[PDB]
Amino acid sequence: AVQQNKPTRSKRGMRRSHDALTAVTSLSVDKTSGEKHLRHHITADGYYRGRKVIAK
Amino acid sequence: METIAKHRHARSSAQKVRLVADLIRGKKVSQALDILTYTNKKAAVLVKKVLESAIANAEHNDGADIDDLKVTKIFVDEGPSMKRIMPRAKGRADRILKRTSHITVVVSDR
Amino acid sequence: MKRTFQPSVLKRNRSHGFRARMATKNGRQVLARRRAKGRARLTVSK
RNA sequence: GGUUAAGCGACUAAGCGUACACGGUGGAUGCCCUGGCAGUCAGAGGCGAUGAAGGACGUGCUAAUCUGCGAUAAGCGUCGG
RNA sequence: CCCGGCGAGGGGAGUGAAAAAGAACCUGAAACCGUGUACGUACAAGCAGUGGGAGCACGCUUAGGCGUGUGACUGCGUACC
RNA sequence: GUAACGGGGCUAAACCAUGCACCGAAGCUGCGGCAGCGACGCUUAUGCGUUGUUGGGUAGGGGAGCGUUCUGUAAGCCUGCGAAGGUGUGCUGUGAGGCAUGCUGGAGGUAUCAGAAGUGCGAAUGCUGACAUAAGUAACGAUAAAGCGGGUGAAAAGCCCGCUCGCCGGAAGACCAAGGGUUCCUGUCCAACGUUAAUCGGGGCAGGGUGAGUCGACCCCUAAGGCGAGGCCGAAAGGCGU
RNA sequence: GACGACGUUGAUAGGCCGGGUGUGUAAGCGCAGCGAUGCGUUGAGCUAACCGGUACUAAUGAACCGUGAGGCUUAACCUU
Repeated sequence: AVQQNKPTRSKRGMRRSHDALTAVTSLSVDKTSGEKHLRHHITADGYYRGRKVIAK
Repeated sequence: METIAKHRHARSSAQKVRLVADLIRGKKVSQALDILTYTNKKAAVLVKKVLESAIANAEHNDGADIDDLKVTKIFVDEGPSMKRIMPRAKGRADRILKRTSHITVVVSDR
Repeated sequence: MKRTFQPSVLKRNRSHGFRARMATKNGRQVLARRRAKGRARLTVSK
């Protein structure tokens, strides 16, 4: 139920070798507005594939 | 030239912040801002403000060029902890530690 | 669950009040001890 | 120089270890004493119904606490410095 | 004066012998947690050291075949009270 | 799980007899060094020429030393041309240690020979403070339930407004005593507090709010019981009671 | 996590169209009856995950990672 010995700081680091985050590879650019956005997502101004979807 | 920005006594554990800090070490400031903008972490908001402050300091206090800036050094240090009490069952009491951290960002044109 | 402390102002003063302590020789000695120690609140009067 | 075969063989570090450099956390050490401790030589050995010891509430150009004071309320008269 | 939410927290300027004395403030040790550099480590089994010892990096040096850090491989080796 | 040579293996690398080599310990020898105890040269206020011999060690006995704080020597000596303390490096002694010096620090330190002790820490499920581990793991407190539009804002699943949905309804509605004591209303703020965010709050700060001849208390009367002038009783304190 | 299919030169998912299956004669209207009900229109209406089809909606042009002929020695071969 509980440990018999204190784990070392090296073992702690090994367990955390899979905790690193992954950054986004790249961002898409809209044809008309020309701002960066997540792929398959609308832009901040309210654009998607140069169609000007609802902004409000 | 090297410019420094700091955020001391930030309400976040050092371990959590270090996850976001490792994503922008050695990257260009323009690319670093993009990475932080699309990271769903609370520490990302804190780090982004410090990075922006460092860029402003170089532009104003040193007359540097934004396009030439780059994140050369970034590290997070543990700060003072706040002690609290959390009641448990059968009259037992436990100690709660609210951890803080210091965030340092260095931007240079080299 | 009913607990041991059930407050009641009237019973508090009649049991540990200033006049209750002054009505007996032993009670008066309690005040003398607390006066010597320097207690800011001699009794539970208020 | 080319082809094939056989034998041999560096450059990787997701992480970790040791050494050094530079930091964070933390408040040890050194230095410091308007606080304590133990005595010596002299004082005074009692206060109170002319209201005591100890308290409550008030009192300032004054919101709070401390000190002083008591509706004459951080003070009044008189004699000296 | 500048970034920021007329924030928090910082970077300049100025004061001072000193701001790495900035009010979380003299000196600022250890446990503990980080960034950078050199070397070792992903076919090898156990109190983690000790004796032997290659290679690599660096500082010297009239190359003087030395010093410092690291430690592939190998003999022996089951903490303290 | 081979498991009755340690193993590989061996027809000698097994056994018996004889002989000659070699390996093998901190044992013995060789070279350098230190110390104890003996006798010798009457050496000397003793070290040697020498000279032999000894030196594992618990309980325990004997002998000799290191360092720390304080007092005298000291109205001396060192020190802002940088003291104590902190952190490295080099040298040095048989050991506890000592000396010099770079950086940090910014005002005290102290020879020699004597004197006095709150004089040396790894352990006592020792005491106090600080910081690790498990671990970014368990958990976030009744399974009555939420969905969308607009507003405010640096930021809205949680705040405000609106339309639906769901739950209690002999309560999860309304009014009081006891108890608490400003939690009440308005403006303003978001560090800490709220088990998340927060513009919101029983949170921070400032101002405002409690109006009685008839309600309650006080007041008049007494129950259980308490106290009790004299009194009765008891070493004192004190007990009972008109 | 992984593994398989597909991304407009497209049937991957939803919707839509047809069918099947399940339930068992919808609503409205008309007729009979004082009425509850019954009968006709009618095996009607509705129908999840299934079968066969269909680009109506969503699967965007890009960007990113991964390179540029691949060590030494020896023998046999090219030039048995």
